[PDB]
Amino acid sequence: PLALDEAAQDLLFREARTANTFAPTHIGDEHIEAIYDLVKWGPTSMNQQPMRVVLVRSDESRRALLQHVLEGNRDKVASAPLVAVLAADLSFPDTLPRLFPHAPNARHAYADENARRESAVFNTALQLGYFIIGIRAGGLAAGPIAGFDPEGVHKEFFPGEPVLVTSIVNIGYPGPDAFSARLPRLGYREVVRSV
Amino acid sequence: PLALDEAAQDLLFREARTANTFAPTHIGDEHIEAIYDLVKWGPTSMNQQPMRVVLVRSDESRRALLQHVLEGNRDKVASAPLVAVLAADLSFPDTLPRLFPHAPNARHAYADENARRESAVFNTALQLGYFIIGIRAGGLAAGPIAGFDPEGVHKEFFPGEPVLVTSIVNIGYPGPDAFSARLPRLGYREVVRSV
Ligand SMILES: Cc1cc2nc3c(=O)[nH]c(=O)nc-3n(C[C@H](O)[C@H](O)[C@H](O)COP(=O)(O)O)c2cc1C
Ligand SMILES: Cc1cc2nc3c(=O)[nH]c(=O)nc-3n(C[C@H](O)[C@H](O)[C@H](O)COP(=O)(O)O)c2cc1C
Repeated sequence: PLALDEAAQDLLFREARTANTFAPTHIGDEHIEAIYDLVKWGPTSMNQQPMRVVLVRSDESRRALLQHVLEGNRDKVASAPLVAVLAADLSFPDTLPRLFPHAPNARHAYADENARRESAVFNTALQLGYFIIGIRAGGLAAGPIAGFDPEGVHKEFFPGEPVLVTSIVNIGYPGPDAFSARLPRLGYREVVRSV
Repeated sequence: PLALDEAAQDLLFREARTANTFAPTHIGDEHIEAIYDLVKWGPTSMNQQPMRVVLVRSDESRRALLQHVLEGNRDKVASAPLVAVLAADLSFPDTLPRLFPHAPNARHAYADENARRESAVFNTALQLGYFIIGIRAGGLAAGPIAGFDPEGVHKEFFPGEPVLVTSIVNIGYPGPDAFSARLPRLGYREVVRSV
């Protein structure tokens, strides 16, 4: 009962895997633009789209990033031809007059700092979900990484900005032995119930 | 430079919209099963997949849900043939010996309650993004809802369970006048930069 055809199902989900090694082949800016142009449409609360991205391309910036990556993740991050650092824009409310223009008081739903931060991180995580699918849609492999120090990455790449660094995503064509055996997924009956 | 074909791009993102009205047509359990079977493969940190789902299908449960939904969202939530309530399993570390078996001490990364809650919510948000794409992959329309009282919903549908209710998703075939004009999206140059 799926409308999405099987080949698309395989590319995005069924045969898509997290890459642990990458080919060094350069990933072009035009490639990432095409991915963003596709998945920017994925919905966020009040269209608030708080995700901001820094493409850590140069060896210089990659070495600066690696000092904040846990040792067990440095192999992958160092070998990826492209690394995306995602941060949640804590000033997203200021964009709502133009992004959610028919509710002019929308920004004020987030006057509380905790509510603003929690909404920024939640919708940036939502967008990370879209982004992972978008990377796969671009024929590439995604290797998300949470084992890093967000404060150091903030100082390094977003100094003085009102953001919350949330994620690192290795992007590239897979290298040799990039994939380990698929791990378990919970059964439907363990996850879903009806009332 | 997208490997995903154009028809799939349109179904999942480019021509997919958030539905504000729904046809009453019943959505069967097998339909949701096919959707979960597809998007359960979407990756989460340490394979921790904390999303848990209650399908609020019956009128009885829907009325109980609606008391916790903000006035301005009751119209949508009441008319959807199916509503999914998403919660983050705060006890997900207990499942890691099984789900992330090659790292037996993984669960101790979440000894701290805030670290555990933040991880549960972040990865449930990731899974919500996959789930939205999956609902569209199933030929349906998704209508996510954040304007509700999470504690009230927890008491109704997850009483005494160690979860954090995070999101409501209206699911169905779209009704008449389900969609308004697409809103703006930030430019690539506003979201992404390189170093
Ligand atoms: C996490 C999330 C929460 C949302 N909560 C509400 C809500 O409470 N009320 C509402 O009317 N729409 C809600 N929406 C719908 C968004 O406003 C909508 O998806 C966004 O404006 C983009 O619209 P589009 O998908 O048609 O392009 C929510 C969307 C998301 C992603
Ligand atoms: C948010 C997130 C953070 C992750 N962080 C790490 C990490 O720090 N180190 C690592 O080796 N893998 C990391 N991963 C990869 C996950 O372990 C992996 O995606 C999961 O085990 C599923 O693998 P699969 O896509 O091949 O099925 C992360 C994945 C996600 C989604």
